[PDB]
Amino acid sequence: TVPKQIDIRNLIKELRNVEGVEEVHELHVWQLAGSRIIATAHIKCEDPTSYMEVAKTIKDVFHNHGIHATTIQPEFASV
Amino acid sequence: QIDIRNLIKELRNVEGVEEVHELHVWQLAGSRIIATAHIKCEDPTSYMEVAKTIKDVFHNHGIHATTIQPEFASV
Amino acid sequence: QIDIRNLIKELRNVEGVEEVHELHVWQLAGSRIIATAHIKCEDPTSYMEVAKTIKDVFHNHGIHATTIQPEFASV
Amino acid sequence: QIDIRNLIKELRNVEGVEEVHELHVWQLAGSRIIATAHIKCEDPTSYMEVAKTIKDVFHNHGIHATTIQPEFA
Amino acid sequence: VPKQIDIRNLIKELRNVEGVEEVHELHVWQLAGSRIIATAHIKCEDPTSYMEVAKTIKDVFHNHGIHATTIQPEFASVG
Amino acid sequence: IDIRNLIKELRNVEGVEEVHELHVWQLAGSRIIATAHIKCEDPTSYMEVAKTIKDVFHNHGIHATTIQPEF
Ligand SMILES: [Zn+2]
Ligand SMILES: [Zn+2]
Ligand SMILES: [Zn+2]
Ligand SMILES: [Zn+2]
Ligand SMILES: [Zn+2]
Ligand SMILES: [Zn+2]
Ligand SMILES: [Zn+2]
Repeated sequence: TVPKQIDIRNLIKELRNVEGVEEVHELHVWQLAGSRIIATAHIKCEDPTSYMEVAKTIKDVFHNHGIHATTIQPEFASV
Repeated sequence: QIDIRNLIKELRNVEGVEEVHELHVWQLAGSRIIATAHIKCEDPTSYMEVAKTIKDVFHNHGIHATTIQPEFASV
Repeated sequence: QIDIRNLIKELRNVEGVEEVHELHVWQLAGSRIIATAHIKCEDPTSYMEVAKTIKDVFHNHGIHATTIQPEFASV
Repeated sequence: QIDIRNLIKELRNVEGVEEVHELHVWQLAGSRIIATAHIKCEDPTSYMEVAKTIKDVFHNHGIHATTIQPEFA
Repeated sequence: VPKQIDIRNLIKELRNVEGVEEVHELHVWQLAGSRIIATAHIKCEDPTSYMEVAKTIKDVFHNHGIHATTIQPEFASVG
Repeated sequence: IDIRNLIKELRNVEGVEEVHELHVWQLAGSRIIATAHIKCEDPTSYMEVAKTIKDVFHNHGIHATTIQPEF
């Protein structure tokens, strides 16, 4: 039941590559017992509206690595 | 052992918060308590303000690393 | 829309520039190249100081017409 | 799709906006519309006040991604 | 005649510290007689998180032989 | 610039309990940077005095600063 943090190749690159994603930090990928991988990340975006637009794309990036449960914290640009 | 019961009540209590799910509070490390949650809100208006309040709630419970995913109905 | 190699690297390399995003370079009819970017600095004062350097970076690539949105850590 | 001419009028019409130039609206592939503009105000303080309104003006025209260069007197 | 250096990976290692939300304005200077000093701005969730991560950051610098640092903390929240 | 007057003005700022490790550097292309460690009551006081400190430096033409608070 004790989770172990793994390091998926290219994941952060693909995330940084998503249109609308201005920066990525605090990416964590965990192996829960019984094969279930989850991930969290903080993502910088222009504003709340842009986040709504890119949330799906981000989730797809994770889904491409077989990851179905994510928690993404958006942080927003500050003029 | 945390006080998850009280924590989730206070989180549900924050103005702008319509619903809270996928709350996880971890202290797996030799130390450092982390928390994640998903939070439903009507729309992005005052999101900055509601994010801050949520973060405060966690801080008041000694939780200082958090990742909060908002889900918005509208806007 | 073009892709100028090294441009974003050179921009990120300018002293006082904390971050660059949303860089876009356009070719208007077969001649006039325009560029737009968001640029993070410490604060408004730092931005004023580095604006000329940033403009030079663009100028070194033949770009004379820019639209720059400054974003700030502080102030 | 949109109307640049009406858009610029609405932008110039925002209280505190002293001048709008270099307004461009781009259609990127896959439906994504971007807009850039230079906008003059009296000073930084006035700009902060009108920034939100400007963003709304763009939003009202279905434009979600903007780059705005403020200029001052 | 002091000069800026670029220690490889340093900003990566700093950004990699758990609880670091952002690093900017990193400067590493070579002072005469071999003495390397460093400055940085480091963003954290709040004061409490910063106290926890300050030691780790100091270690990161120490691993590169750097003993004298001036680190400006920036917080998402005061509290 | 004048380090001596600068340090006086900094020590003079309300909330600043002590100042050490003040350095002012000239980077190429005219850009002056300054760093300092400052003793202050607590995080809240620091937020209040950060702006004042920044102003003090700005008054001397210094636009980029790194200030390390010690509480
Ligand atoms: Zn959810
Ligand atoms: Zn931006
Ligand atoms: Zn202009
Ligand atoms: Zn973050
Ligand atoms: Zn900073
Ligand atoms: Zn040592
Ligand atoms: Zn000290």
